[PDB]
Amino acid sequence: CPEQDKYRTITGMCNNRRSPTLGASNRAFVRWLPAEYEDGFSLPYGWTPGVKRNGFPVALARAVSNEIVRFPTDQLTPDQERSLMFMQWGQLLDHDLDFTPEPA
Amino acid sequence: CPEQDKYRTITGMCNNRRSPTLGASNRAFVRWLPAEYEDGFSLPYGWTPGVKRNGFPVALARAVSNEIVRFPTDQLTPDQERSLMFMQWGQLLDHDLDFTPEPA
Amino acid sequence: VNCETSCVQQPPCFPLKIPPNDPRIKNQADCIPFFRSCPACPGSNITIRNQINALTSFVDASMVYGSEEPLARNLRNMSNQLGLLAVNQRFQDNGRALLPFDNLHDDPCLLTNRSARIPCFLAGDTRSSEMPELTSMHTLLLREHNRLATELKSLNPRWDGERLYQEARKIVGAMVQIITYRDYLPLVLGPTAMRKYLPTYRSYNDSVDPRIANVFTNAFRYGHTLIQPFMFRLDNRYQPMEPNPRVPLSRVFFASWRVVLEGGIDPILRGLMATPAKLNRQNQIAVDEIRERLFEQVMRIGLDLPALNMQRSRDHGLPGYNAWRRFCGLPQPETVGQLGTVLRNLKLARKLMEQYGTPNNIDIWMGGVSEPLKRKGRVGPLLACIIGTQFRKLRDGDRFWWENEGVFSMQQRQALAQISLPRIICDNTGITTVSKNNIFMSNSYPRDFVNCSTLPALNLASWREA
Amino acid sequence: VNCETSCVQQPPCFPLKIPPNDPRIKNQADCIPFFRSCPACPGSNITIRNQINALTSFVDASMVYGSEEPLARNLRNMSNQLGLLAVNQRFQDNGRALLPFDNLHDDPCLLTNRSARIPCFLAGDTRSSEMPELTSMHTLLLREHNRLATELKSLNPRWDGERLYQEARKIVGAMVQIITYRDYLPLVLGPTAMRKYLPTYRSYNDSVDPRIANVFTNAFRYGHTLIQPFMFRLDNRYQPMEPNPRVPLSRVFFASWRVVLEGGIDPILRGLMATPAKLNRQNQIAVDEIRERLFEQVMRIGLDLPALNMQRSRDHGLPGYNAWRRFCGLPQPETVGQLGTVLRNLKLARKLMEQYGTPNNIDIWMGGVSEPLKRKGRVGPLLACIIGTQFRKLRDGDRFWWENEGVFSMQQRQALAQISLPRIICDNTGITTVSKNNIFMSNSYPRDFVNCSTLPALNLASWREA
Ligand SMILES: *[C@@H]1O[C@H](CO[C@@H]2O[C@@H](C)[C@@H](O)[C@@H](O)[C@@H]2O)[C@@H](O[C@@H]2O[C@H](CO)[C@@H](O[C@@H]3O[C@H](CO[C@H]4O[C@H](CO)[C@@H](O)[C@H](O)[C@@H]4O)[C@@H](O)[C@H](O[C@H]4O[C@H](CO)[C@@H](O)[C@H](O)[C@@H]4O)[C@@H]3O)[C@H](O)[C@H]2NC(C)=O)[C@H](O)[C@H]1NC(C)=O
Ligand SMILES: *[C@@H]1O[C@H](CO[C@@H]2O[C@@H](C)[C@@H](O)[C@@H](O)[C@@H]2O)[C@@H](O[C@@H]2O[C@H](CO)[C@@H](O[C@@H]3O[C@H](CO[C@H]4O[C@H](CO)[C@@H](O)[C@H](O)[C@@H]4O)[C@@H](O)[C@H](O[C@H]4O[C@H](CO)[C@@H](O)[C@H](O)[C@@H]4O)[C@@H]3O)[C@H](O)[C@H]2NC(C)=O)[C@H](O)[C@H]1NC(C)=O
Ligand code: HEM
Ligand code: HEM
Ligand SMILES: *[C@@H]1O[C@H](CO)[C@@H](O)[C@H](O)[C@H]1NC(C)=O
Ligand SMILES: *[C@@H]1O[C@H](CO)[C@@H](O)[C@H](O)[C@H]1NC(C)=O
Ligand SMILES: *[C@@H]1O[C@H](CO)[C@@H](O)[C@H](O)[C@H]1NC(C)=O
Ligand SMILES: *[C@@H]1O[C@H](CO)[C@@H](O)[C@H](O)[C@H]1NC(C)=O
Ligand SMILES: [Ca+2]
Ligand SMILES: [Ca+2]
Ligand SMILES: [Cl-]
Ligand SMILES: [Cl-]
Repeated sequence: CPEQDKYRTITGMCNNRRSPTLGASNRAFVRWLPAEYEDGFSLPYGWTPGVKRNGFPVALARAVSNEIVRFPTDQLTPDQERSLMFMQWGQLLDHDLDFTPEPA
Repeated sequence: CPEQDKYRTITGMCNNRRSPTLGASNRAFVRWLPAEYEDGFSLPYGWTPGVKRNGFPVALARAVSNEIVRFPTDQLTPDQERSLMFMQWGQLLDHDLDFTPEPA
Repeated sequence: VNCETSCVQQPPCFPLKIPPNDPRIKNQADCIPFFRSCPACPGSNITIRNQINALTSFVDASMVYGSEEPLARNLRNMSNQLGLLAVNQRFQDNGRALLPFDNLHDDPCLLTNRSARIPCFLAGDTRSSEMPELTSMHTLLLREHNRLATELKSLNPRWDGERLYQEARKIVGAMVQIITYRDYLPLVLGPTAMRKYLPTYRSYNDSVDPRIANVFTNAFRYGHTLIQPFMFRLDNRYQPMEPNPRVPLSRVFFASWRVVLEGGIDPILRGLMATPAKLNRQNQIAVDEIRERLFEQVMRIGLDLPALNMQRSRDHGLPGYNAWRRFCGLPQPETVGQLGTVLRNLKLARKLMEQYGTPNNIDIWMGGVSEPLKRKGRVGPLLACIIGTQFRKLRDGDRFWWENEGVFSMQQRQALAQISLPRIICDNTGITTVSKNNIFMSNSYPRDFVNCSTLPALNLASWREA
Repeated sequence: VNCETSCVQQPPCFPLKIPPNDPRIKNQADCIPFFRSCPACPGSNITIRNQINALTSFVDASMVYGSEEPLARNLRNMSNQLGLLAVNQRFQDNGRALLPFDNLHDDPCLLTNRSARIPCFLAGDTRSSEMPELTSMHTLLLREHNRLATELKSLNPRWDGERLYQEARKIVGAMVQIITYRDYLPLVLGPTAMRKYLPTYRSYNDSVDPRIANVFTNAFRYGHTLIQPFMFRLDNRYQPMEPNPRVPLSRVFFASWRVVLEGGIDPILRGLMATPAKLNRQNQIAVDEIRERLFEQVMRIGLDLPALNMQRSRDHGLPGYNAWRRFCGLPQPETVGQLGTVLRNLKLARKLMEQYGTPNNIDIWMGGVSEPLKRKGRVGPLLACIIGTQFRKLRDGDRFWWENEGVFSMQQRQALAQISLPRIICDNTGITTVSKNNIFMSNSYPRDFVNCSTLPALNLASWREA
């Protein structure tokens, strides 16, 4: 890292000079808690038929969505004190913070 | 990880049910602070000629040892309140907790 | 295995299985397409799998400028020394700039309307065309960059292209920081969580880890609960701009053709300002436009965003609800009764227990959006903790935070404190009537609106080198 | 390549550079051998390099049993159902067991006495032969395991080999935990740091991360400052065991032949009990037996252990002194005067600044061992914090912690509370006079010593399966 600079690098490299990749692009996320995988290190819960998580069957994500998230659209409650711009800035800001690559 | 068990595994696997590799052998150390490398991710300080650390030259480990650690052996001070067994249990205990492999 | 076209579970695919009596997908041999997030250390039998952030974690407008050097250069106009970002060379919006088009192998945007042949847009981030409302914001900021570089070029004749670009990018970055921390976050967290997780800024702390935490990538998706089932478009007197004022969201995803051929960004920006967001209620969590018909036009089957969020948290090995509560110093309910008390909702607690068996296994997004919203906030305690903790690190651990001594002059900070999203809209669009601050609260025209003429523009006089 | 035989800095080598005018290595272009620790994710251009722990982090006597299954099985006597650990088939120590020999490629132990032809020992951990005193402790615990299994077999005739081995192993692991937390750690940390970092055990907490932290691998090396320049050996009357009761350490490293051919483990164990450890003082940090002549008999030149500790911390990317002081909630000295105040030694502070320039760059081991020792402890505040924090996690985060509900019965716990290192020595050697508790403080014969006959045996009654 340059002893002195004037602006942010595009990658974020060198913002933190003692640990130059912190906050920079194409780096692993920090973990606030240890990961919880079916085999301890790689497989996602729900991967292996019959394998429970902490004593209980893994619920299908689509099942949880159907049972808890699904609701009749006519019941929608317009937020009297937030604009749709509140939603949109959220998405825009998220896209300044993180993008998690997947294989094509 | 079995639902129940009566003894430790040899590898330490499954000691922690939710994250079964925690404390198990042949796993990365946990970091209490982000690593500090010359290039931010791999090269150790002292690797590249002329690369300073935080504004100062990297002190040779051997120079620090010579100028700060070296002392006259006949000046050695016996610890009136500790046995050499205190030293030995420390090494024995260390060997229960960690061994950092290197290529042969 | 092609994750898009096969339901076979093999690396790197993790398709969502279909439950019996599904309301839309009666064929249980089908599935919802899912690709596992790229592993930071592929094929390792030593590391605990982790995922990758392809962007800079800092609030630095990287969605405008790019987070990698090749892209960042390609987004720039190098034909001259003006320090501008490149604009669309084939289309304009009422005489104003559109984002340049991107060059993708299998452009999804083309599939949203075959005869229009409008590809996806090119921007600092790969998702600018995902919805026209997001595209409008990227376009707005692109215009503000060029507007700033132009004024700067008048104040400082000697400044070359590189200097103008960096100075304009630095102002835009501060703008995103100010809008986010001054106007947005207080309305996300509520006053109590705001004071607790984001105490008054002091200065840069190089011991504050600024990285995005893996959990944040799933927790911040709380915003999915705010999504309305339509894209609303209004004319210059804020009335339903016919013939299609309320387009179903399932026909706007990647619909870049709508920005180019259906009136530009003004109708869209006015719709965002004059329409309420959806409120998150415990039995009105997320609409079917995203739960049933996500990306329906651009792939073999409609996705389910809430379901993808839960499958993603498992893909990423994220701990369950109680583990995150414990992390945050919040009580961890063990019974349906205790969960009911935490949720102030026994009925939801029962549905959750029936699905998960224990609150220990509730997926982080599901648990987080299930909690009652904090007073004057739009998330509960758990998400407030995760989101507030993330944003304090992004602020305190940023050497280029706009308020850090040395980044801007005292007079420069005074000038920047006058910026607002409504003013930026006034400066870069054909809209002359905009929301009264705070823009994230105002949502009712004309009660909550004012003329642009009444809003002081950003004063760049303290940027003069003289 | 071979980092042991060349000074080329190329993967996987990171040779220590030699300062001008070194008092030993006169050719300034030469070096001290050093191999980088294996990376967790080899060759990665995404991950921040990290190192690997090959052992179980738990205090579970893995140095006896092994941390990998094939090894664990190879350490066991599989020729019967007595659940014993295999013992040397070629040599005995006055009728008592010795560890079996290992089968290494470039066996270092053979090099220490070419004519004796005694190879290194095989144990749960690869370093058992590093010094005879360490070998003696390994041998002691192997005997204790076999002794336990034998008594358990008399108590429970129906118990098979697997059961006997597991029950004996469980007791041995408990013994290591008790001696460590009851007798050893209080004397390392001092009463004040013991109470702060190791408050009374309440229960197993499945949210406590039990992994060893990278910094601990370096910080726990504070023990190098305790090392005496000789291996002391004493006869049954605790008098110098002639012809050589004081062997320079540079001639005992990997000297397994001395255990086999120079009197067994009794003279070694006696020397450890009745000889003082070296006291760490600010101008007497570590001896030349390890600073100039480490492994002299098995390397091209003597290594420097203090210097290796510092090169290792850099190999490991460990933050400097002040970052660790900050982590520990301790004040961070920024000038020579401030460091002088923290170290209560301006002379040492000045020396550190001449070498490092800033306290931000002092290597963790060097800064750690430089601090004045806590009252009735042998580490300063920084090392107390790192060491105390680590041992709390190993205790609270261990599902098999000896006091954890369901591991042992109440009556078993009462019996285990009576174990002691002096008693274990009495049970497995020809020594009949041992130190008074605490063995780690007692160091002067005959003052601090008592008859084995005054110390009761571990009562195994409660292991009888009713
Ligand atoms: C079981 O052990 C759990 C782990 O406990 C730690 O290790 C053991 C061995 C002990 O030494 C113990 O003292 C250690 O805490 C334990 O869970 C832990 O509980 C604490 C206290 O509630 C949690 O701390 C809170 O954390 C949140 C989240 O931020 C943290 O993480 C980020 C990211 O790394 C850091 O940047 C932060 O600094 C935090 O470390 C904070 O929001 C919260 O602080 C705020 O609230 C308090 C209270 O109002 C205020 O004083 C502060 O100013 C803030 O406003 C706490 O710092 C910790 O996250 C959590 N860890 C885990 C792994 O879950 C659990 O309680 C133990 N259970 C029992 C029964 O013993
Ligand atoms: C610059 O920021 C630094 C980071 O601060 C955190 O993030 C920012 C954004 C804020 O939110 C801030 O509140 C956060 O703390 C900050 O350094 C931090 O300072 C604290 C306070 O001194 C340190 O906490 C202490 O940690 C040690 C070590 O244990 C910790 O780590 C282990 C391993 O991960 C965990 O298991 C533990 O739970 C701890 O988290 C503890 O020993 C110590 O607790 C003991 O002492 C206190 C007080 O006597 C007792 O009450 C406790 O019971 C214990 O006996 C503290 O918890 C923190 O480690 C440190 N982080 C870093 C990265 O250094 C720094 O102070 C800021 N400077 C300025 C000028 O703003
Ligand atoms: C127009 C509105 C929005 C979408 C359309 C949309 C879509 C997604 C998709 C497809 C993903 C990936 C799902 C998966 O895991 O397979 C997704 C991820 C994330 N979102 Fe979504 N989102 C829309 C809107 C929002 C809003 C308003 C958000 C925040 C307030 C928000 C956040 C996020 C985040 C943080 C992610 C993860 C990003 C990453 O890759 O790291 N979204 N959303
Ligand atoms: C007979 C006394 C001791 C040694 C001889 C000895 C030697 C070493 C060596 C060679 C290393 C590695 C150096 C390097 O980095 O290249 C080393 C590492 C560690 N030690 Fe040493 N040690 C002797 C004695 C002690 C005592 C008394 C210790 C603790 C009280 C102690 C600790 C450690 C630790 C924790 C390490 C790191 C182990 C790992 O690989 O993770 N040592 N020591
Ligand atoms: C670059 O700037 C000039 C002047 O504003 C403009 O004419 C040209 O179209 C721009 N080029 C691109 C690719 O945006
Ligand atoms: C597709 O775009 C064309 C213009 O190319 C437009 O006339 C048509 O209405 C669009 N189709 C739909 C379904 O909106
Ligand atoms: C196994 O045990 C028997 C009986 O104690 C003993 O004779 C034999 O030598 C042991 N074998 C090994 C390899 O220790
Ligand atoms: C080497 O071992 C032999 C016994 O095999 C012993 O007689 C001799 O003294 C040893 N050499 C040294 C230098 O101690
Ligand atoms: Ca960014
Ligand atoms: Ca162990
Ligand atoms: Cl995380
Ligand atoms: Cl660490």
